[PDB]
Amino acid sequence: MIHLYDAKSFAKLRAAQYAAFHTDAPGSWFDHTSGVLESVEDGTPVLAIGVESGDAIVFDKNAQRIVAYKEKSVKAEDGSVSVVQVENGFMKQGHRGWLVDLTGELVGCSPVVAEFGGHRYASGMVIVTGKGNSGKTPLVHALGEALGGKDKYATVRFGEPLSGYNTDFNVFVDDIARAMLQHRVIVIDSLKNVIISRGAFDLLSDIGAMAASRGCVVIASLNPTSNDDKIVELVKEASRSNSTSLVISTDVDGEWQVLTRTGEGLQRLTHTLQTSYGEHAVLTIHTQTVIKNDELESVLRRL
Amino acid sequence: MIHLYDAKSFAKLRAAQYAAFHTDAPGSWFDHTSGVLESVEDGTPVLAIGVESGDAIVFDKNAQRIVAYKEKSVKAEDGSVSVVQVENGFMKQGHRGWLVDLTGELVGCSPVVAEFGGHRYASGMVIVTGKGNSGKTPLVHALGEALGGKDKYATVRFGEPLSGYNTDFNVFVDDIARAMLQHRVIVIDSLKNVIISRGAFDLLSDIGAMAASRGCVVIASLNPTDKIVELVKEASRSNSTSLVISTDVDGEWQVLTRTGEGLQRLTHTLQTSYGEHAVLTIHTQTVIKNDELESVLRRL
Amino acid sequence: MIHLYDAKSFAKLRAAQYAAFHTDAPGSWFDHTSGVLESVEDGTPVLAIGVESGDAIVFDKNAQRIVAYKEKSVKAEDGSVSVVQVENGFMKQGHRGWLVDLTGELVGCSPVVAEFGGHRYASGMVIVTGKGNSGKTPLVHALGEALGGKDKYATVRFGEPLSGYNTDFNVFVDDIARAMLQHRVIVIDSLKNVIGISRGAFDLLSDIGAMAASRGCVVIASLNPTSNDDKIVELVKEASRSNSTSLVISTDVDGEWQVLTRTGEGLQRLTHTLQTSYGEHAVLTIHTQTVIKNDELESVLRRLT
Amino acid sequence: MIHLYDAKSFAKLRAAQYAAFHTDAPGSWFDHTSGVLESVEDGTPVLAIGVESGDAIVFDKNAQRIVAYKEKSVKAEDGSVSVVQVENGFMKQGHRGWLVDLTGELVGCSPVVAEFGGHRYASGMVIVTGKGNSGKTPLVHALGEALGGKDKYATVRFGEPLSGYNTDFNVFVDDIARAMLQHRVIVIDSLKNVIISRGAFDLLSDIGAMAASRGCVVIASLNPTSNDDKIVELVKEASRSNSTSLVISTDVDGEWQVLTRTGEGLQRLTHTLQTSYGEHAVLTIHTQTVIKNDELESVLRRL
Amino acid sequence: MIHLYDAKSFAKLRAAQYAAFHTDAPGSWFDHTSGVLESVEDGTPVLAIGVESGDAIVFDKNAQRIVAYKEKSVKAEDGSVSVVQVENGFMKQGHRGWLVDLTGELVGCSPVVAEFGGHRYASGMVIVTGKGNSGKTPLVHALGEALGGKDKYATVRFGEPLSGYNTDFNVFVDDIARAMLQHRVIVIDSLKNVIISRGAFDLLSDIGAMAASRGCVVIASLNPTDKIVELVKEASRSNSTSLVISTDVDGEWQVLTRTGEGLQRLTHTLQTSYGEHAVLTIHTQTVIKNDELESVLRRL
Amino acid sequence: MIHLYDAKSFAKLRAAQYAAFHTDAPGSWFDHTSGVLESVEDGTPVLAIGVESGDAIVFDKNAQRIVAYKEKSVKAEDGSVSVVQVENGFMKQGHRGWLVDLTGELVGCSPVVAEFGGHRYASGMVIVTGKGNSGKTPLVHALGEALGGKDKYATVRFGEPLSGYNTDFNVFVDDIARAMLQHRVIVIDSLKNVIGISRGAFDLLSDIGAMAASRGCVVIASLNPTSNDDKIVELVKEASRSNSTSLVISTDVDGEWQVLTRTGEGLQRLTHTLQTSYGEHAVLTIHTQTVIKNDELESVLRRLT
Ligand SMILES: Nc1ncnc2c1ncn2[C@@H]1O[C@H](COP(=O)(O)CP(=O)(O)OP(=O)(O)O)[C@@H](O)[C@H]1O
Ligand SMILES: Nc1ncnc2c1ncn2[C@@H]1O[C@H](COP(=O)(O)CP(=O)(O)OP(=O)(O)O)[C@@H](O)[C@H]1O
Ligand SMILES: Nc1ncnc2c1ncn2[C@@H]1O[C@H](COP(=O)(O)CP(=O)(O)OP(=O)(O)O)[C@@H](O)[C@H]1O
Ligand SMILES: Nc1ncnc2c1ncn2[C@@H]1O[C@H](COP(=O)(O)CP(=O)(O)OP(=O)(O)O)[C@@H](O)[C@H]1O
Ligand SMILES: Nc1ncnc2c1ncn2[C@@H]1O[C@H](COP(=O)(O)CP(=O)(O)OP(=O)(O)O)[C@@H](O)[C@H]1O
Ligand SMILES: Nc1ncnc2c1ncn2[C@@H]1O[C@H](COP(=O)(O)CP(=O)(O)OP(=O)(O)O)[C@@H](O)[C@H]1O
Repeated sequence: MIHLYDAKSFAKLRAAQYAAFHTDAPGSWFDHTSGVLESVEDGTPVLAIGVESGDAIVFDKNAQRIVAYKEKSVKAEDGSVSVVQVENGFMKQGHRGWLVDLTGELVGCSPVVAEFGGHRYASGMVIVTGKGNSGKTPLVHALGEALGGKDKYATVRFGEPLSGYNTDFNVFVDDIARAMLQHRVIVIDSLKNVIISRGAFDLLSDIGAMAASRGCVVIASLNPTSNDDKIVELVKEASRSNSTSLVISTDVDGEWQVLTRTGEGLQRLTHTLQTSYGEHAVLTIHTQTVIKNDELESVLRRL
Repeated sequence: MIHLYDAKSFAKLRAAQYAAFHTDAPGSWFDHTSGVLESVEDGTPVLAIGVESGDAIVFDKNAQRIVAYKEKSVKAEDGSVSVVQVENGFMKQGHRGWLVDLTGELVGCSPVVAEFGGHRYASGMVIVTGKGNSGKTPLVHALGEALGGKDKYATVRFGEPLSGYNTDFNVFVDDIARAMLQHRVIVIDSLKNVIISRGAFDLLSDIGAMAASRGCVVIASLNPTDKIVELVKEASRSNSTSLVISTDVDGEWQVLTRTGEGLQRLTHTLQTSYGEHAVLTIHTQTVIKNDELESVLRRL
Repeated sequence: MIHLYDAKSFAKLRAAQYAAFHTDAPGSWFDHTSGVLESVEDGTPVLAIGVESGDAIVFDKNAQRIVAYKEKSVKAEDGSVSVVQVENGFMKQGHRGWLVDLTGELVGCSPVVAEFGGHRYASGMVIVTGKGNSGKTPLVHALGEALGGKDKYATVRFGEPLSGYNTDFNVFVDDIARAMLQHRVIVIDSLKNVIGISRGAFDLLSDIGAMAASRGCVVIASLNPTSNDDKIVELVKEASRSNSTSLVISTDVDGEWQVLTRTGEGLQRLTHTLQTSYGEHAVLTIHTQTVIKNDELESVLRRLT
Repeated sequence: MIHLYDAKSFAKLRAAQYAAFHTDAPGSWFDHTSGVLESVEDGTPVLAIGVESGDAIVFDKNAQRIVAYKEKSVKAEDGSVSVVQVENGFMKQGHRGWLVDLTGELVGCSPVVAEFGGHRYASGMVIVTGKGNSGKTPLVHALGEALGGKDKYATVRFGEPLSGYNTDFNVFVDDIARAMLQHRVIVIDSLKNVIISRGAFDLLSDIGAMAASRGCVVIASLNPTSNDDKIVELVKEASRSNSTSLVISTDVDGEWQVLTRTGEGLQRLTHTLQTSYGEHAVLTIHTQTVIKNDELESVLRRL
Repeated sequence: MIHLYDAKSFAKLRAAQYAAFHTDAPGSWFDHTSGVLESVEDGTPVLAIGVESGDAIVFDKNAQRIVAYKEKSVKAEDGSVSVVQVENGFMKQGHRGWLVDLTGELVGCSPVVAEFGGHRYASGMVIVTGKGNSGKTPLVHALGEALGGKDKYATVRFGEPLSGYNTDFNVFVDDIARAMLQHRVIVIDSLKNVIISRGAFDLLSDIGAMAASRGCVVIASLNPTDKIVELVKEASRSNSTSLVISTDVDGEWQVLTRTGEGLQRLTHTLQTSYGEHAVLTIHTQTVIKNDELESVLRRL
Repeated sequence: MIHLYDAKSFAKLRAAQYAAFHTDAPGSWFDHTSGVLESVEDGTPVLAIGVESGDAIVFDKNAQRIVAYKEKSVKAEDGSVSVVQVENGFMKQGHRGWLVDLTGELVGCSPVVAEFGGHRYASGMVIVTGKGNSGKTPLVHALGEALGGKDKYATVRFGEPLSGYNTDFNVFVDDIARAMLQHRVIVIDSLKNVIGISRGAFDLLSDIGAMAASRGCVVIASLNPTSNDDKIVELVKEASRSNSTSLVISTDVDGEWQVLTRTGEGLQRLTHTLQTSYGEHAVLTIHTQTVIKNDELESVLRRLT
């Protein structure tokens, strides 16, 4: 919905946004949105995600796909009406994203998902990318474990020529929806085959917002392989503006920079990570400064 | 509709256009068009806006979407017939834009929306863009508050990877229609994901006119993040009523304002600074030729 | 239809074409085609114009849109059959353009639409374009008034972020059809969003000049060559060079414009210079025969870069 | 249909092809094909031409469009079957081009259409093009009159912003079909708007063959306007390989080169034309050498 | 179908492939496949070829087009089922190419089609191309006559602005199917208009295999008249069984012949001259590596 | 499905992945997945592969195509539901790839398919490519024989102008499905026409490596990088780099090839050099662990220019 502001109510939002990343307990928002989802009466649609064609599939609170659902109009506070209808396993009426309000007046936030090694990490989508010899796949699994903390992280596998990997986009989005519905920390390996169909474009523009609203983090690997001049800009656009955070490799092997958006129209934070391999290629991450736009664009130009 | 002119009736229009920006009370036009919308008998379509596919959804005066509406033919003054029909939530007959006449003979104007810091600002669409370190999002919220004045401004959020942001274009246009139907000052953050579907092209070409006719202002951020750059330049140059663009110095912005159909564009400079929690404050008439304008556009 | 010629009948056509621009009374052709349209029995389709999709809408002599019309076959002189059918507000059979013969044997002309400041102006489409500081919008309104003369000119507004401007292409073509059906002098502001591409937009660019020249009316359209994208500027150049009957283009000096006029199908293009100035409330006033070769023409077009 | 050859029957074809251009009386072939068309029983389809969509409209011997026609299978000599069917004004079965055999064993010819100023001109399509100040429109009308000789030439008008000009492609092809069905010399002004829809591509590839088979000549103006690098190659391809003859302007105003294909796999002929204007811009053309491929490509590179 | 191999059965295939080009009598394979086609019971589909849309038309052994044919499932040796069905003149089920097995275990061959002037020529598709002043059309007719030998060659004409030339792709493929069904040596003039529709892409990828399986040769002219040049190079390099290309000297041509699946390509030089009425006469084993091959292709 | 991990269960997966390539018996995985397929009750869909249009055809355990199959919902361990439905010979519901779980918790592996000349080779797709004079076709047949070992290898032929070669994409994918369902070692000659693009072709390139690695079979495909068109060579590089489990590429010296093998999802790539020579009738014979970094890998890929 839309929101009205004056100087005073806008100042409050800014303070609340600052708290959502800087002072709230890590994982709080996820726990809150879990409660909201749990309170939804059983069978009610909560999440719609776009399939390859551009149509959408719909899930309930238990991550069960909804095949049929009678038309149902819900009137919001501001007067706006949201209608949801499902027929033959596809969304007839409604929109992509969260079908129940998980956020209320608390919008434009990057809810803190976890704290590791003295740094706070944001929910939403984290893209892991860059060039050089530093491996993406070992990093995303290390990050998934680290941000998981006490909790296990979920792995969605997609589009690699290895055993057990799904390569069908429609199964991929089904896995993602379920992961965001049930887990705080989610790893995607990889985002190469989405990088184009309507579903793929939708996913790139939707997933960051879906995750930030949930309070979960989606850690996606994206190897910038080809040199074709239009596709590299799509990698840069996904890295710059479709991701809540960016994790990018550097000139030195094992070393990564983390760039974190802290909130709608707020300054982006940067910190450096050191890593090393243990037995069987398991990577271990070793244990606040702002960044301007020219520094940001300088980092993007390494891709 | 079409309009006929001779020297005399054209001279009157020019005078009336000049007044609509320079001498009319700020917010007047919005208040007038509010009255026109309020006088529309209940259930009559007033606004149609294009969805992603290129079809259109239709709203009444209360910003309620119309699912069904019997065919209805209205004859204009010039003899042209406008037919409106809605079925299954979509426009069967009609056009995108305002479905009732908000303007009459008063066309080609940039109705003054507000006055702030000694400068008059135009209704229609304002695109906030540019490169460098000056932030777009804090500027649009500061501008929304400033032009709001006594009134609260409306915020439409779209296409950012942050909490509560809608990313579905069809919800986005629903929010916009409602905002223009009910509020004088409107902020859009951001216009990146529209920058391509039929709906997106329609919106870029429609929204400035929709807003200028209403007397409301739509302040939209557009971070120019490689040929599309021309689509950013075209949106900035010719699809926006005003342009707010960053400069070499951080916090400093130039405002370029179209004052009317075939009139000179005005320019003024804004200074800004941040307070607590990254809240931006804007500190408190010269014409610009085309070569100066194109020089400004070439910074994008 | 098609036309047969020998040396003699072709020479007559050339003479008649020369007269249609150089010696006929200004506005004559418009008055003649008005009479032809008026003689059409009521309800008969006269004009079809393409909408955004590429389908066509159809109008009668009174500029009323035709929703339904029984199939009807009309045999021309050369033996060619033109069938017209309309159903559910769209053309089922027929073609875009004039559905009745307004021209007969008199084809390939640029019928003189008006005379102003010692110069004759052609009917058809005039594109007003160019770069520099000289404003397009004030010029088209000044030209509309000047060529209007005793008559008011019609203004079609399209695709600007200002009050009352329609931005829907299908309403735009409805306005244009009505304008050409009822008025000799017509202003379009602006032609940017058609250059911004749909089937209707391509059709309009290729159709409108011929529609207007056949009517004897003039369509004065502004076209600001904004973007530097290398394919779109050629579409501006192509519209200026070959889809317009006349070209009005700005120069290095502010207020000064060159007018390039096609006088007839295989004929030399004429050029003259206009001076202008602003009065009160930004009202522009235009102040009061030489041929041009192709290399001079292409030289003029290369300023649109 | 297909044709079988040995050394001897192939040598005969070559001789017959040589005669069709060099020794046959000018206009002979047209008169012969007129007789063939006249002998077709009334109502039988003779010509199909593609409309904008790529569907085809069909005409009888009198240049009357056929709205409906029962399915009808005709067996050729070699065993090949040609089926023709028309329904709702469009071709259901059949092919684009001539629906009756106008040529028999006499194929690959450029039947002489006329003789003017000591030079023989070929039937088929002549494209008039080039850059510089020499006007295309006055040249095509002068050529139409000259090759017409005793006969009037037909003018098809298309795609110019002048009075009486049709701009609808479907009317354009209707005019062309009628012109080729009834007249030996045909002028098209202009071929700019076809230069893309299926109909336009079809027309460019079809018309030369349609005309050469009829023994009529189609003289089409084509101003090479824009500099866009793919469209100029389409102008070059139409000039080089879709036209039977090419008439192209030179460095000197009023002077034109004519390049004529004399037959399937035969040498191309070249000659120079001088012109001048009389009263009311009427152009007058003033009154055998072979050309190799490198000379031909050199001429094309002026476009 | 698929084939299984070990060292021994693979060695046999290689020997049989070598013989199919180097030692078998010229024209043998054509005569054998003629017998196979003749033994097909009347009305059974034998060949399917793609039309402009990408659908396929189907022919019987007599080169008669099949309008209707009941669904019919044939089980191959490896267990794979081939179903053929035709309805309303188009293939409902099946595949493009030969619908009856003409080859069996004998696959990957270039069956010798003829011997002329001391050189053996392969069946399949021969593309005649190149730049310079040496004419393509006279060469293909000379080659058609020479490889014909005692037999007349068939000429398919397509896409030239000359009398009697068909320009409709669907008639073109009908002519080709009939030619391959009934004749060993076939000339196509020209392959320019196919060089894009689904049918055209299909034909380029299908025809070489169709011809090599039949034991017939398709000699196609292709004048390389700006990126499509790669489509000409790809057709010349990998879609043709043999390549005949002009040289720096007029009348002189190089012939590059694939002798079999994964075998070395052979090269020889041809001299030609014109007689009366532009009739060309061709005057009367060395391997070539890949770098020499790519060097030849770079002249296009 | 999705998998949950902590440090400990992730460490186990890594160890199991290492074993799947380095210590398991060659061909083991194939034999295990054969058993899984054999235990599927008869008539149940096991494999779906995309045809030219982008629709999918479906096969049972015996490599028989399924024309019709009632809707059937199977619930996985994680709660995710997989529905399979076939009608009129095409997949109505389901996904491309394996329709039964062949892998369980054992994912991200490169199951060892064979051992030859002191080197272990991975299952999945091997692309054989490169420039220079070293022949692709003789190499793939030599590799098929060598990795076959005691077993015959299957040959799928596609898109060459030689006798008996199928050129229809829909037959090609039918052959491939059957090959992977019944044989451990599979040769494809060639992969040029799929790079020559339809939905089916794009699907196949992105699907086949995973299909094969999951089965424990190896698909050895030749891919001659012919044309110099700048977008198509990147599609060859992308297929070689990221769509293939292993890469076999020719070198400056004739007969010599480099083999680059992915050992597992987040693991180091291995490299070794092969020498070859021809015997009688052009039969190629291959003569009888070092890791490679990314910059060395990209250096190898840049030879395909
Ligand atoms: N123990 C170890 N030591 C050093 N480097 C290692 C390593 N284990 C893995 N790596 C590196 O990690 C990389 C593997 O991950 P990535 O390259 O980022 C994605 P990928 O597995 O190559 O799939 P892709 O084909 O989609 O790129 C390898 O290039 C390898 O060099
Ligand atoms: N207190 C403060 N002091 C200085 N700069 C600040 C600030 N708060 C925010 N900014 C600047 O404002 C910018 C944020 O606004 P935008 O220009 O719209 C980029 P964004 O919206 O965050 O990402 P996007 O371009 O993907 O939408 C940042 O570049 C940041 O440097
Ligand atoms: N009184 C006056 N004196 C000098 N110049 C004037 C003027 N009134 C108008 N102009 C000039 O006329 C121009 C307006 O016309 P144009 O710029 O050519 C098209 P536009 O109406 O601005 O729409 P566009 O900019 O979206 O294309 C202004 O840029 C201004 O410089
Ligand atoms: N009497 C005359 N003397 C010299 N040149 C003449 C002439 N009459 C006509 N011309 C030339 O002939 C040309 C007109 O024909 P063309 O340019 O070849 C096609 P066009 O009429 O310009 O339509 P186009 O817009 O499609 O190009 C003019 O450029 C003109 O210079
Ligand atoms: N008697 C002769 N002496 C020398 N050259 C001859 C000849 N007869 C024909 N030629 C050459 O053969 C060529 C004709 O064959 P092609 O190379 O196929 C070109 P085309 O088929 O005529 O046009 P196209 O490329 O548009 O198909 C001409 O270039 C001509 O110079
Ligand atoms: N006995 C032998 N000695 C040396 N080289 C041989 C050989 N047998 C085959 N070759 C080489 O192997 C090559 C054949 O394989 P490739 O060229 O790599 C693919 P192809 O089978 O030719 O199909 P393509 O050319 O359409 O891609 C020949 O070019 C030849 O040089």
